[PDB]
Formats: sequence, structure tokens, C-alpha cells
Amino acid sequence: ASPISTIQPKANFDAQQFAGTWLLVAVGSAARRAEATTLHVAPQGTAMAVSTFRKLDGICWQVRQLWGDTGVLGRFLLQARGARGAVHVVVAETDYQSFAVLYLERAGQLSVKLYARSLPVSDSVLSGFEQRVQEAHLTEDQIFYFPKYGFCEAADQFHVLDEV
Repeated sequence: ASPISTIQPKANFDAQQFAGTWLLVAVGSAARRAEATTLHVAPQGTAMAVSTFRKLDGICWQVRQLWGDTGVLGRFLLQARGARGAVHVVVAETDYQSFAVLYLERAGQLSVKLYARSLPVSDSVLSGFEQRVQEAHLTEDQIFYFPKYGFCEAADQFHVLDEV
């Protein structure tokens, strides 16, 4: 039924190799200002503890979440408590060392995200991501590029949102 149910996850997805810092490069979504976004991923059993840091008007904001394991390796679930609804996530493609293509589903809508260990992203990966977006029935105009400058990865106690 759900569009993400048919998206194939990374074979034998290894959270240990996926751990660390990832930079958000772009998002393909029919939904809807992009802020420099960094993720800090840490394995927690079968789940992954994820802190997202976003730079807004010179201030770094952190959001702590727990990506729960939904059974199949590489498939995760983000809870909903006061915001909107459940978000399903699948790490579809990654080499762990340079890029990751993730798919997300919110309210039945499928989006695609590209993350990188460092900038710039290779031409092959950028083109590959574009190909995946097209295959997801989205247009190039629905691809939003995020900042390549102004990243942050540390927030003070007054700018931390714990959703766990």
C-alpha cells in the first residue's frame, strides 16, 4: 500500500558503518528556507540515535531523535508526539564512506534525501540521486538544495529539542 514499502533497503545495512557525521545535500519532495544541516548518528542496539543540527540566523539548533528498527535492516520509524504523524525512513543506498540515499514517508507522501560525508558530492552520486528522484515520480523542480556553508554540530542547552 504505502509507497515506501516497495523501496528496497541497503542489503545487510550496518548501523556501525553508518555511524558518524552526515551532511544534508538535497531533498526531493512534492511537499511545500533550507538551513545548513548536519546529522550525528550513533547505533543504539537495532535502532539509531540521531541528532540533527541546523543553523538558523547564526544559532545552532539540535533535535535528538531515535530511529527505531521496524524489522528489516535499514528500515526505521520516527515517532510523532505533538507535531504531526509517523515518519518511515529507509536507507536505500549507501557506501557508508561518502554518500547515502534515504527515502522518507510522511502522510503517505514519499520523499528522497541525499546525504554526504563531505563536500563536494561526486558527479556520479549527484546524477544518481537525480535519477532516483525521477524514478520516484518527482521533478527536478521538486529538488531542494541545502546550504554548503554555515554548518554547525554543537548547540547549547537552550537550543536542544529532545524528542526521545
